[PDB]
Amino acid sequence: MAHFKEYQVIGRRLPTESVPEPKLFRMRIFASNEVIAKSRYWYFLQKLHKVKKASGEIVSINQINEAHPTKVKNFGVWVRYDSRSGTHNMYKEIRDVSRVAAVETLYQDMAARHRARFRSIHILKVAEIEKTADVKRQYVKQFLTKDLKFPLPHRVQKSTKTFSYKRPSTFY
Amino acid sequence: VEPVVVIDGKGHLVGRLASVVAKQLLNGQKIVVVRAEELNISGEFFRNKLKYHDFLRKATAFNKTRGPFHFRAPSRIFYKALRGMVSHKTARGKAALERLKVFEGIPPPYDKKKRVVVPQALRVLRLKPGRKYTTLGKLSTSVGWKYEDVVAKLEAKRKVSSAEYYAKKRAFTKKVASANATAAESDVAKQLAALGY
Amino acid sequence: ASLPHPKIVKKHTKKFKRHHSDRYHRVAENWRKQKGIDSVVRRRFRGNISQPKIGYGSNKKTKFLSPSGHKTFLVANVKDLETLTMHTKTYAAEIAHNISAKNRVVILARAKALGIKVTNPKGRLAL
Amino acid sequence: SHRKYEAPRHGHLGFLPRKRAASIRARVKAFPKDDRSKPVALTSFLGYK
Amino acid sequence: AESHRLYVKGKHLSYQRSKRVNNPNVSLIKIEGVATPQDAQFYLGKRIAYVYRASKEVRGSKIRVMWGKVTRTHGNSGVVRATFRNNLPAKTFGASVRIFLYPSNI
RNA sequence: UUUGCUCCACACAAUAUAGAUGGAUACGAAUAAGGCGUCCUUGUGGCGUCGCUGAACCAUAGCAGGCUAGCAACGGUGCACUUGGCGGAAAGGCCUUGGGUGCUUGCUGGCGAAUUGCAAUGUCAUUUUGCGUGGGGAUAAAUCAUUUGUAUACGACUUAGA
RNA sequence: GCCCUGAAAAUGGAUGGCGCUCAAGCGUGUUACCUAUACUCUACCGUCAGGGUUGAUAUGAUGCCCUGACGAGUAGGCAGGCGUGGAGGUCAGUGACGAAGCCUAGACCGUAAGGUCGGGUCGAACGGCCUCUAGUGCAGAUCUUGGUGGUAGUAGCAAAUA
RNA sequence: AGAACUGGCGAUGCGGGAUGAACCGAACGUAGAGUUAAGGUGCCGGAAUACACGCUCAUCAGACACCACAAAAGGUGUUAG
RNA sequence: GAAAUUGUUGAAAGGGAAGGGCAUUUGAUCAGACA
Ligand SMILES: [Mg+2]
Ligand SMILES: [Mg+2]
Ligand SMILES: [Mg+2]
Ligand SMILES: [Mg+2]
Ligand SMILES: [Mg+2]
Ligand SMILES: [Mg+2]
Ligand SMILES: [Mg+2]
Ligand SMILES: [Mg+2]
Ligand SMILES: [Mg+2]
Ligand SMILES: [Mg+2]
Ligand SMILES: [Mg+2]
Ligand SMILES: [Mg+2]
Ligand SMILES: [Mg+2]
Ligand SMILES: [Mg+2]
Ligand SMILES: [Mg+2]
Ligand SMILES: [Mg+2]
Ligand SMILES: [Mg+2]
Ligand SMILES: [Mg+2]
Ligand SMILES: [Mg+2]
Ligand SMILES: [Mg+2]
Ligand SMILES: [Mg+2]
Ligand SMILES: [Mg+2]
Ligand SMILES: [Mg+2]
Ligand SMILES: [Mg+2]
Ligand SMILES: [Mg+2]
Ligand SMILES: [Mg+2]
Ligand SMILES: [Mg+2]
Ligand SMILES: [Mg+2]
Ligand SMILES: [Mg+2]
Ligand SMILES: [Mg+2]
Ligand SMILES: [Mg+2]
Ligand SMILES: [Mg+2]
Ligand SMILES: [Mg+2]
Ligand SMILES: [Mg+2]
Ligand SMILES: [Mg+2]
Ligand SMILES: [Mg+2]
Ligand SMILES: [Mg+2]
Ligand SMILES: [Mg+2]
Ligand SMILES: [Mg+2]
Ligand SMILES: [Mg+2]
Ligand SMILES: [Mg+2]
Ligand SMILES: [Mg+2]
Ligand SMILES: [Mg+2]
Ligand SMILES: [Mg+2]
Ligand SMILES: [Mg+2]
Ligand SMILES: [Mg+2]
Ligand SMILES: [Mg+2]
Ligand SMILES: [Mg+2]
Ligand SMILES: [Mg+2]
Ligand SMILES: [Mg+2]
Ligand SMILES: [Mg+2]
Ligand SMILES: [Mg+2]
Ligand SMILES: [Mg+2]
Repeated sequence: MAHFKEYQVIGRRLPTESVPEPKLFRMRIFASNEVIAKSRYWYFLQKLHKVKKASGEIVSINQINEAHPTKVKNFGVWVRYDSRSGTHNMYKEIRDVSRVAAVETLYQDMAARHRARFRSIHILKVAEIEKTADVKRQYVKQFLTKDLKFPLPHRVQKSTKTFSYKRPSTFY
Repeated sequence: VEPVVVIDGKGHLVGRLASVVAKQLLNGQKIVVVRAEELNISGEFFRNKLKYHDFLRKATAFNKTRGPFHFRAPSRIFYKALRGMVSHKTARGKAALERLKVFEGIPPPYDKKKRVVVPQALRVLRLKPGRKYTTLGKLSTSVGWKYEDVVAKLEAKRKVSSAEYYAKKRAFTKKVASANATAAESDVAKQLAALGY
Repeated sequence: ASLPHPKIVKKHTKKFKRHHSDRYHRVAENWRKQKGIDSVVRRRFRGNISQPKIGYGSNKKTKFLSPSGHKTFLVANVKDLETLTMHTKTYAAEIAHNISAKNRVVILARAKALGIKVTNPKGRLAL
Repeated sequence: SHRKYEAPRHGHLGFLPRKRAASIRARVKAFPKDDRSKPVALTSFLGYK
Repeated sequence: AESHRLYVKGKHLSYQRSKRVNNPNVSLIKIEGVATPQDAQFYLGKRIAYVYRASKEVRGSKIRVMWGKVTRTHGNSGVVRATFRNNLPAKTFGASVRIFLYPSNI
């Protein structure tokens, strides 16, 4: 959908005479702007409570910034998704440095491995896998081994002129 | 950049080589392509062989002459690739193609002239390693080209002489480098180092 | 020595020839508007000839002016030519085509005296 | 529609075009494969029917 | 010396155009060694001569020149737009062209 | 048939031009590997070093580059000559010898440049042809008609004729 | 999910073609860039509209000056104009020192119908303006009459013994 | 083949969908400069052989609405669940 | 003494029609304006 921010969105059930101070509910929401983010909020709230934007009000919208934006973290991700022929629950683990980064490549991954466009996905939970060895998926366990080192074979430099006088070398 | 650019076909991908060669022409740049038998095509030999036979069946039903002509030589396989990238029925089109020449091997003039390469068409920079690919010479000879063996012969001969040339050259540049090294440390030498030379 | 004027801008100097006048002898070039039901020209399909329309009409400031600056005025004799006496910077006399030679010389002669411009001062000139 | 009955064609298309030859002296388009061990000699001859 | 060039080599590419309609009033110019729209901003407004020959001598010469100026950059790869006194002949698509160094600002 | 042809030389003239304007600057092969230097046991060898772009290399100062003088070097290079050798894929070009001659911005001097007027491509390329001159060289054929029938609708084919 | 089997038709053939395989393919993101008679700004033409201005002593009061918006078009309506033959008026209009007509990749005015001129040809009449009038404008109708082509130096001119 | 509502084509060019009455964009006086739409930017062809993460190797791969078709059923090919 | 259509002369162009639109090169031709 874009390059995501993450927002706390708070809303509540338009007050009444007999019920002033209604309950207040929050969602974290991954979205590109606060306009999409409020939309999304109402999209899920009408999936859980009896409200709709018409009869409800947004209270606060705030961007949650990453706690330690330069610490490599192991995220486990839970997702709900719609395939062509029925709907489905998933767990992936994504390793990056912010939840916002992580959700960017989830969405990419759903799109590419399952052909799921952004409309058809529901993030269920995104949560930092605290202690390793709770990391489940091997395409991540892989990167957690001690003294890790790997080469990058077969180097392609990007040419800037159309012609070259060398013959290249993919050494590295 | 140069009055004439000679490209070594070897290790280049047909359609990427074609795509850049076409644009160069249209922009006024004379080009000669060489060693076209050592051109590459993505996909295993059998595929590009079948692909060839599909081309091979299209002919004018009433007169196989007037219908589409099938050239079997690697240069000319290549020229097909090109001409398709050039509005070749306009005068401007004919104009640009006349700036073009393709050859199997490296015949006179061009064999003592330097040849360049075209990185954005170089197979070894482009194909993901592991993918199967094809050599024109091999394809062409499988569709009737007569002259693979001769080209091999002549090149190997050419290829001998030029290693002489080189080795002789490599030896003189060693002298030159030796000559350069006494000049190192001299005033003029330190001065030029200041100015980035 | 004509009145000053803005640059004379012509807007479409190419003749509007009839469609297909270049195609059959029987069709003169004189403009003539297609009324055909299918016709490309009437339908204004990209590729074909344009048709005259009021967009092209010349600047009210320079219309009728010919290259020099003077609107031209047809002239038959001296009386006529004299109608431009207080109008030398504005009108040029054109000598009518059926005026004789011996009369053209009287008319030039006077246009000179009066400082009036003549546009075709060489007609019949017995050289 | 379809021939109704099948018969082979009429004449061989490997002999087109059926035009007059460029010359009275038909051409040797092929000589025997060379075995350079043997003594030198000709590989054809000229005569008149 | 052996070089006397006070201009930069250039190539007459297309007219301005769509897929199927061109605009002879704007020519497109490829300037040697200009790869980016930023590089090309330097040349904006420089003057361009297309020089060519002819049979009839005129003002004493058999050499004639069409003149114009560069005017804006064109797409991402250093190409430039340019207009001339009279539009360029279109046989010249591919012909060389000279871009000068005036009006200077260095 | 009115002194025609050709190769070289310059001269006048025309006519062109898909587009000169410092230089198309030569191993091969591999890319999950290579170049280069060096050593040696000469090898799928040791050791060293390089890439990460030609952003290089070479050339480049002088009336579009005039006229001149000197020094240091003995080098560079243009040109016509001469010695030997190589290249047939379209070689039609490359290398080597030797004297001659020009230039040298390797360094140091004398003189010139303006008024082309504050820009105007400011004309320096190479294509083809035509016409005289005189430095070499060379002195045919084809066709019509006639004729044969290994050929043929007509052309064409195939023979023959001092 | 992508890919593969399932997957058979007739002239040779179509992701538009070339061709593309860490794509020039499929899903998804981010930028930049190209370009419609459309959008913004400006000039010019016209249409509609709103203002202004009879004060003489010069030239259009259906005029002059300011301002704003708008402009597709078959059938069809209306408007303002262009052109023809004849009629009233007028210019005391043009003309044998050359009317009219015809020819002219010569000139000029009009958005256009058309108008004007030069040069050639020619030989006796003709035009501008205001008005009147209609047998008043052609590309078509297997249109009418007349003239002319390509077909084409072509089919052919071979029955009846010579 | 026949009805409902709207918007169109017919009566209409212009840009795009190679092509095309009806789709997408946009409705036309003569022009200059700018910006865009729909659609595109390897070459044909104006415009990144752009950036990024995956996926896919087809001895009939695939490649963009309308549109110029494919289904049940299968795979120890590969991918994520 | 028009046109169709023809001969000659002159100029030009022509790789499976020709003619047309916008634009400019080249050739030919020409008006106006300078003062
Ligand atoms: Mg946090
Ligand atoms: Mg009509
Ligand atoms: Mg019709
Ligand atoms: Mg119709
Ligand atoms: Mg049968
Ligand atoms: Mg023959
Ligand atoms: Mg040319
Ligand atoms: Mg090494
Ligand atoms: Mg070594
Ligand atoms: Mg070693
Ligand atoms: Mg180098
Ligand atoms: Mg010098
Ligand atoms: Mg050659
Ligand atoms: Mg000096
Ligand atoms: Mg002679
Ligand atoms: Mg397909
Ligand atoms: Mg394509
Ligand atoms: Mg994509
Ligand atoms: Mg417009
Ligand atoms: Mg209208
Ligand atoms: Mg009237
Ligand atoms: Mg009348
Ligand atoms: Mg009558
Ligand atoms: Mg005529
Ligand atoms: Mg005039
Ligand atoms: Mg006359
Ligand atoms: Mg007359
Ligand atoms: Mg008479
Ligand atoms: Mg009347
Ligand atoms: Mg009538
Ligand atoms: Mg009509
Ligand atoms: Mg008629
Ligand atoms: Mg008719
Ligand atoms: Mg009609
Ligand atoms: Mg008729
Ligand atoms: Mg006869
Ligand atoms: Mg006959
Ligand atoms: Mg008969
Ligand atoms: Mg007979
Ligand atoms: Mg008889
Ligand atoms: Mg109808
Ligand atoms: Mg429409
Ligand atoms: Mg279109
Ligand atoms: Mg389509
Ligand atoms: Mg819609
Ligand atoms: Mg094409
Ligand atoms: Mg392009
Ligand atoms: Mg970019
Ligand atoms: Mg769909
Ligand atoms: Mg299935
Ligand atoms: Mg599967
Ligand atoms: Mg007569
Ligand atoms: Mg024109």
